[PDB]
Amino acid sequence: SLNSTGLAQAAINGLNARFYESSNARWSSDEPWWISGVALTMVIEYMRRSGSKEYLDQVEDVIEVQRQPLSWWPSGEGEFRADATDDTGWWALAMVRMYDLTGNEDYLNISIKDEAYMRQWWTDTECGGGLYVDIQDLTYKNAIANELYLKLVASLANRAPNATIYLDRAQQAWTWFLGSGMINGVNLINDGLARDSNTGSCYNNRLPVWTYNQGVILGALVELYHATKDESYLLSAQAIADAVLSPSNGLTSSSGVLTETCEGSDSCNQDQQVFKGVFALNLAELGDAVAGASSDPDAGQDYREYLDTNMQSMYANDRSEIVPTLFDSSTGDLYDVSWSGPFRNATMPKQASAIGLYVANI
Ligand SMILES: N[C@@H]1[C@@H](O)[C@H](O)[C@@H](CO)O[C@@H]1O
Repeated sequence: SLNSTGLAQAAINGLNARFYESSNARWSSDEPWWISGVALTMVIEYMRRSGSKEYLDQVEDVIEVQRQPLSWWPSGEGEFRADATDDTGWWALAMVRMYDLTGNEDYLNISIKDEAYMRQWWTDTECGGGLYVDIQDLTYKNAIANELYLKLVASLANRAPNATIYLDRAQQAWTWFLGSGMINGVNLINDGLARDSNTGSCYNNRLPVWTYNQGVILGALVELYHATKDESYLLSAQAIADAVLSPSNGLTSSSGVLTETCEGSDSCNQDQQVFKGVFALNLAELGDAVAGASSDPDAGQDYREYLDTNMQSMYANDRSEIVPTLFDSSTGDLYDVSWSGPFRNATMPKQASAIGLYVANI
């Protein structure tokens, strides 16, 4: 059969062999900085799920260098506080993951500083809540920045000392998200909100449905369930996941393979190339929560079967290996954007999205 642990390591080795820069403690400086944060999350989650620790030294190096004041946003004063609330959000959740792996309180402190940073741009005056993504411009309250924040306050509600304040924030934040209108008629989440030019009211902008906007929200609801023991959060998360798995919604193909909307026109940019892996990692978190919340042995079987179906299609149609030489003994696997389509090239976001699918099957 297929061993996801050995393939996750092979995919991580291909990511490092092709894109890691030892002189910068970062993957691919030519790619968005926040995707290096997603990459660290995939590697941390691999170690936590496989019990390994082979990349712990490398990961600790990345944190030490990237936690310094960013050259393009010095006013953030480091600790992953950047010029966009979602850029900060990806690194903050990675620090929550590292705290889960190591138990070192230093990493939890970074998440606490990041929560207080992002909360600065939550306003009740526009759309009745939510935070902005563009710290400099302050014109867009989108879905991904509010999903990252919601999963951050919900995670702190289970780990931080002053857990009650964080639980109140998460409960008020989910209530705003649910009532914002970003969740549409088929329980899928569009990109963000638009504002009426005359009334000041906000509404679903009907922008595309991206896969990672259906995943981060699942992990936030799992943390909310863990902090309240209320299964109502799991049932809402299961409705969002079921809509993704339904082939009638255009995100799951007739073969059962997850497909970004940009794959048909072959126009997935550097951001969209990483989306699918973020969903698969969060879906596996939902499945673990569903299987434990009930005694039925088939609990969460559809989510595990879905991840297994997608792992096999990527393995067979999207794989390519690096050429070993007489000098470089580097080995591993490379992957493209389509988890069923052909392999043409490999980019760091595509590779990080592929790691997440294997780690979701561990
Ligand atoms: N600050 C922006 C982010 O909001 C955005 O997500 C990335 C995308 O590349 O570019 C910049 O870093």
